[PDB]
Amino acid sequence: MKLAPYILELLTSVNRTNGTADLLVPLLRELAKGRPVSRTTLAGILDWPAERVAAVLEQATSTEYDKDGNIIGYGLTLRETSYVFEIDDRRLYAWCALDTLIFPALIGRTARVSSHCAATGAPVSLTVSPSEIQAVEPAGMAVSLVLPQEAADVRQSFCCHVHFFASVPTAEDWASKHQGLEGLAIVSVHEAFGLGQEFNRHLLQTMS
Repeated sequence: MKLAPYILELLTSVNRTNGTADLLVPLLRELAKGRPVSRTTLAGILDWPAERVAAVLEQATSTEYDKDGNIIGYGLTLRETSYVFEIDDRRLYAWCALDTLIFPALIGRTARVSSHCAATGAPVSLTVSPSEIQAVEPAGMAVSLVLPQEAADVRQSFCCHVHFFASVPTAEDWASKHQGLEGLAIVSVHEAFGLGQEFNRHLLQTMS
């Protein structure tokens, strides 16, 4: 499957609001330490005015905060989800399957990723490094993709439809019952990883 439409709409979703791409990688690296991240901490890391950080974050409507207004989730999160993203001894989480494949290159770490098949509840796991995936269990693991939508909550529009599956046939069965999803497509986790690599490549270009 040619994945250019997915890559294209994901980059567009990140390059839509100026600065977002430039705040993403530093914030992911900081969240990776496993503690909440203050806006003030972030502003210093980026060397931005606070108002610039705030404007970008306000545009990112799915961003997760704790009781202190600290950032605790943006793709990578401290708040439990179905996608477990373990770096070092530290259990973090991701908003969706494709997140888990993308972040390790962006944060320069190897993650032990685990979840369950969205069609059958079967456990799935794999090791994701900046350059490759290993220990893919089961070997035929698949991922669902949908097309990001322009004026749409990213987590509700994209992330919550982007799952792991035990296999491509299992995933395709599931897919046939959900054709109402825009640009719904099933790919192998290898193809999804490749998609993530093209996204990351392009992202690092658009940064300043």
